[PDB]
Amino acid sequence: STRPLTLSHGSLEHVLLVPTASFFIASQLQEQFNKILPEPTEGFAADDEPTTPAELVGKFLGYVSSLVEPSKVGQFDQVLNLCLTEFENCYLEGNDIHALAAKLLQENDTTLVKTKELIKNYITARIMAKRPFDKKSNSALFRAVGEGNAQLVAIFGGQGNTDDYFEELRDLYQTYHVLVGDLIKFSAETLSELIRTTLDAEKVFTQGLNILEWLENPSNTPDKDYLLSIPISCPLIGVIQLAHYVVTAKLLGFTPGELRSYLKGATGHSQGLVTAVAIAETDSWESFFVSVRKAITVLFFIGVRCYEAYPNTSLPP
Amino acid sequence: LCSFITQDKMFVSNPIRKVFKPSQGMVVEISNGNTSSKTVVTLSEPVQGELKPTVILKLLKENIIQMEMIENRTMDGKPVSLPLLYNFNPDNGFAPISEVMEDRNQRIKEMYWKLWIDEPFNLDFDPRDVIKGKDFEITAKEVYDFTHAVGNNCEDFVSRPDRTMLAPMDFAIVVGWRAIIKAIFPNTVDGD
Amino acid sequence: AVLDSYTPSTNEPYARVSGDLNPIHVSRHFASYANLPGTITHGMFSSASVRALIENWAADSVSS
Amino acid sequence: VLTHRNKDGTGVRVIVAGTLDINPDDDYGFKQEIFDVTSNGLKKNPNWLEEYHPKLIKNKSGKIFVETKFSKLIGRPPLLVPGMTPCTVSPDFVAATTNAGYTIELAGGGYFSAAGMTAAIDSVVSQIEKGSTFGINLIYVNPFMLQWGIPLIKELRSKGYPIQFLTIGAGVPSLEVASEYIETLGLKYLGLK
Repeated sequence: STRPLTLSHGSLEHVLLVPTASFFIASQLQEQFNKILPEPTEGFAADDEPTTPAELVGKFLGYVSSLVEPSKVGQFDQVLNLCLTEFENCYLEGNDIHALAAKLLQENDTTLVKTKELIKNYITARIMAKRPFDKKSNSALFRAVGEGNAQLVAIFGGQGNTDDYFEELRDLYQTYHVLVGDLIKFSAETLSELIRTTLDAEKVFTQGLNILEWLENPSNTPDKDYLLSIPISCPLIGVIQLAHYVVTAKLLGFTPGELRSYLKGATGHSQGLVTAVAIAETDSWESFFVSVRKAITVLFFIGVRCYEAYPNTSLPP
Repeated sequence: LCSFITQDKMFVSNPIRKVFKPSQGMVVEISNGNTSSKTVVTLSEPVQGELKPTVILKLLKENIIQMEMIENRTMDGKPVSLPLLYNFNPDNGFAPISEVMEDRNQRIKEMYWKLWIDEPFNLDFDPRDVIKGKDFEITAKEVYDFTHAVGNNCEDFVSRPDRTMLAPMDFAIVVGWRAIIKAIFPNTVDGD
Repeated sequence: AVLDSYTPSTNEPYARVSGDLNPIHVSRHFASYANLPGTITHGMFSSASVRALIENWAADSVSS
Repeated sequence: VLTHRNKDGTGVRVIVAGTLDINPDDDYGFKQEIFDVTSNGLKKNPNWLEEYHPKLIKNKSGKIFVETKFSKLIGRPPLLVPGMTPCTVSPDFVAATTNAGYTIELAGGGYFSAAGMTAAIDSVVSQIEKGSTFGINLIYVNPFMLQWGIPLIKELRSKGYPIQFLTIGAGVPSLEVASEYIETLGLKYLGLK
């Protein structure tokens, strides 16, 4: 039933065995994809260019994914699910995309930016191919903690670890959109409410708190100076932490609480204490969201009220 | 449609035409359009978020067009209005509409008075007489509002523990505005 | 020093604190009737806005 | 096309059936019209007579007007005392004639500086009724008058003067010179001779 098809860039091939009622639509995609590929150059060493066969498959893998919906049935659902299995079976030795990215960094042609690409592609692809991340994974850590030769403690960070904190929220939203989109949107909305709900909160958010907007159009994102002042930076940092918890939980095949169970305990530094408390109150996904609400609605008030208490004033130049 | 208005033999560009010039957000509602003498076109624009009447165009007794020019942001929330009056006259096909000039400055002054001055409308001052203002206590919050309005983040104006709040020299204008502006109002200083 | 300044998005904020409810600055139909380029920023705002710059950079933020 | 130029003004519209080309004038039509579906395929020619057929019309005060393209714009009888030097120089006569409800052109020929004509234009205005208007006749072959005049006219309109048309005698300005008058001066219409 199998009928060869090559995914091509520069001196990099990946031969792709294709089913019968398929090689039609498959070739169509192959062609369209070939068009978008930037011209090869000096070991494909540009920024758009795939470094390796693996990266290329991820590329095409992501291109096909761009043309599908989970809600309605598509005509590429056939091809996508097939390139998935061949990428998985061929390039992932069963481990996580993350393990591959590391290999591709260490051994092959190092690009953090390209690594992130590859990861965006695989997770994104898989989730839009109606093919979720529910089956406990063989995390050697979590396996060994589970047995008894290891124990976990969740530590949560505070304010002031980074100049560009909001950046971490971007990379999260942008990369793992298929996993975190919910609570980003959920938070963006629930924070919006806190501001109506609250008396003079509006005055503190001089340039508004449209988190969803700033994410979509970087162009519209306010200064680091605005983003860093607590009333908006406290809640946002927490969302970042919650968001990270979730990619770890979801990607392990665990519920929020299932993840929490592997923990000997948790603790935060400064404002990170809040999420640790709220994280341990966590059980099932349906219930996960009130836990989020609690956390960020605390942070919001810490931020808004502590700013009001002692607000930054001009430094004598 | 008449491109020009009249003011004492002088020809101005048509103000009605001007004020109704299109633009996203404005909405015109003509009511009773088919009978001439009763027609009332009404312009409503977005004012502080919600829509509201800004202009009201109709006829009055004895062939007098009236353009009710409405300001919604006032001292007490109760909208104020400037009555602009125009003589319509079908015997001059070329310049039918001319403006009623007698007392035009006075009407404009009266509306500005209601917006600036918390006193009775009396335009009978001697320009040479001293104008007394009002006493004025500087609230801690009038300062917060002003500094934040102009964007002055000086620590001398921000409430800090164990320091009295200072007011910006700029704040002088907030205090004297009513005493000062009154000075351009008397009848002997007739201005538009 | 050479400093970068900006006029406000709307004029209502300055009008409220100052008591200058002049429609020229707030209502487009009045601005347009007077034949202005738009809803002109309060000349007084620029006065206090620029002054703030002088205050900060020339007086080292010593209001006094 | 031969028959077309025979008929021109009579509402007949010739179409050349055998050539798909383009007429810069729309004088007549080519192969396309015979087949077009749009209202673009139904193009008729003007019939002077009817097109520009004098009419009568009534004021509300019930005055009667000879309605033509001209009077339809100006709102008075389609008759005018053209600028004339000795005759139309006098602010008195341009007032009187304009007060009698007729369009008259104030003669530039008799004025020699912005200041001297400003004198008359202001006299004319003093005698003319409220909301009334007149015009100014300037000579092309006199580049001096044309130099203090065009400005005086523009400076005057800007102040809102009731002088709402310019006529130019002795020659027709060039496209850039004319365009200047049209857009620069605040005039209701321009008169060419």
